[PDB]
Amino acid sequence: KQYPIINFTTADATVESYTNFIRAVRSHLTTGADVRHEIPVLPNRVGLPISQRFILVELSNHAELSVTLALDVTNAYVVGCRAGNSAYFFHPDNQEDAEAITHLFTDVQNSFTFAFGGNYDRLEQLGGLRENIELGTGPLEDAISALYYYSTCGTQIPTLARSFMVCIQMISEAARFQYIEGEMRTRIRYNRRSAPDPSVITLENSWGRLSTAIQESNQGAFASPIQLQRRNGSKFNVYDVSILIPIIALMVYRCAPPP
Amino acid sequence: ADVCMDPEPIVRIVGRNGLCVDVTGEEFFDGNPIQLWPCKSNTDWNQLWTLRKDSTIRSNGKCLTISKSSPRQQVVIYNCSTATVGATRWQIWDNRTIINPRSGLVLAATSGNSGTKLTVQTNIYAVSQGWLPTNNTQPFVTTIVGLYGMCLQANSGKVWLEDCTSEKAEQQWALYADGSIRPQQNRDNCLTTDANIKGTVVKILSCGPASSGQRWMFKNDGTILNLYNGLVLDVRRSDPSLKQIIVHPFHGNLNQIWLPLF
Ligand SMILES: OC[C@H]1O[C@@H](O)[C@H](O)[C@@H](O)[C@H]1O
Ligand SMILES: OC[C@H]1O[C@@H](O)[C@H](O)[C@@H](O)[C@H]1O
Ligand SMILES: OC[C@H]1O[C@@H](O)[C@H](O)[C@@H](O)[C@H]1O
Ligand SMILES: OC[C@H]1O[C@@H](O)[C@H](O)[C@@H](O)[C@H]1O
Ligand SMILES: OC[C@H]1O[C@@H](O)[C@H](O)[C@@H](O)[C@H]1O
Ligand SMILES: OC[C@H]1O[C@@H](O)[C@H](O)[C@@H](O)[C@H]1O
Repeated sequence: KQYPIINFTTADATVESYTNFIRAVRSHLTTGADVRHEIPVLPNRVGLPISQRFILVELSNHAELSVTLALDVTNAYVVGCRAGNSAYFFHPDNQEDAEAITHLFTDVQNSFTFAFGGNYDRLEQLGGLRENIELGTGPLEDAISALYYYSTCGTQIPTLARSFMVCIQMISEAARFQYIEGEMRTRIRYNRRSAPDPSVITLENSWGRLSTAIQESNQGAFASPIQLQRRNGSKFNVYDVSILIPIIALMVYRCAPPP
Repeated sequence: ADVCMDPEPIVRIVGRNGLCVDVTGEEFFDGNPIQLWPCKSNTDWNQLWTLRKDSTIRSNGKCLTISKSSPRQQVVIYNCSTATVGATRWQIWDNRTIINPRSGLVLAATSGNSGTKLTVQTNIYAVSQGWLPTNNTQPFVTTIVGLYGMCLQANSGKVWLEDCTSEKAEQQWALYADGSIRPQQNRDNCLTTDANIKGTVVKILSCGPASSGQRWMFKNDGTILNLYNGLVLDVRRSDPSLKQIIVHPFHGNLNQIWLPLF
């Protein structure tokens, strides 16, 4: 009755340990084997057995600490986190998920869920703009610590928020986009922590639109343009999937393929 | 299972040298040859194709069709019901290949010049047979980052891996709809592999040929593949000090992993 756990540590982490981690994560969010336009599609929420609704990422760091983020196979997002003998979840957006998250860290007594949800809108209200939150092995190392000591008044909410967003971006959004993973690799590569640039943020923001445009394509052709931005902020249109195949790695199920 | 939808988008079709799939002289008489014409920015219908859910690529009710005319293998506009159905049905591939299933032949442009009439050829994934159904007729400019977060750089006909620099135009790459990867510095040249065997060191050569060793495909696994020979770009010996990128059987290691950081 235990979900699968992918392991990763910021302790002497390398572009390889990270790369393997992200691929291992994707590996477990795609067993479903439903690809479209060479891009894998996440399991369909609707009718998905609770038993295979989540996967766990155990995160360790230099300070020999470990937290376990819970991710929804449905969208690769962190729904909750377990810090040792504590376990907190985000506030679900519906009765449906609300029920599911209560299957996560059950043997944990001090498990509870906040009043706020885990979407950036909220998390940015609590902790600030993604565009101002540094990413890299450094932040993730500390984000893990914070998460760990939240239950012991070691972590402020705005800080808990931030700790979450960096994990989400460095993990969920990396799993979703090989472009973001790529971006992390460079940071890790050079031990240079930094904030997400326009291109990264806009991508996270467009994941839903993209998953759709792409799945409702005629032949890789979009019904309407998806707008994106270059690292310099400038926006551009994308009427074709080809350009995205190497960018996005996961898509949320949006409709059944035509038989 | 609530099926998706076929939006039948209205797009241009960019190909060789980034010219558009154009209906010559805007004449829509059964048989008027489809050509390659510099892309329009206005709304003229001779350069706008609707990808109807019947596999046809209509432009003003008229079908992109394969002309049964004399030498043959010619592509022309033609009444969609008048024409042999099979010659109006196509499949746009992610590989950037537009193929007529019936014949198994693929849309091609034997010349980079404007006015070149379209013809259907046998698929050999050459640049000249690669297309893109986008209303975006410009080359996607970007830098191509590989190993150690280093950038692909071009100097003359040589291309190696250097540390990325904000300025540096040598690290700017224009990704043409035709599947070519061209150095911003000279869009007349191509990222070329003058051989289809392992270890073949990749160079920057004239695009004139629009060969199979000049068309590339950025795969979902971060590799830049050559549809023809099946090899992928690869920083030989995972050593950027060798100043050599080569084609090599795909293994997936970070030395074969690239990212179009735009
Ligand atoms: O069953 C597979 C799992 O086994 C665990 O023991 C290991 O810590 C995990 O990373 C994962 O490999
Ligand atoms: O509805 C008309 C419009 O349809 C769009 O699909 C096309 O890209 C536009 O240029 C314009 O023709
Ligand atoms: O001479 C050929 C050209 O004639 C123009 O009238 C037409 O708009 C162009 O797309 C091209 O077909
Ligand atoms: O689109 C015009 C054409 O439509 C066809 O259906 C008809 O058979 C043809 O003679 C011609 O009129
Ligand atoms: O689009 C106009 C054409 O439509 C066809 O169906 C008809 O057979 C033709 O004679 C002509 O009227
Ligand atoms: O059906 C097999 C074919 O499917 C196409 O979509 C693909 O572009 C081709 O390279 C070939 O693999």
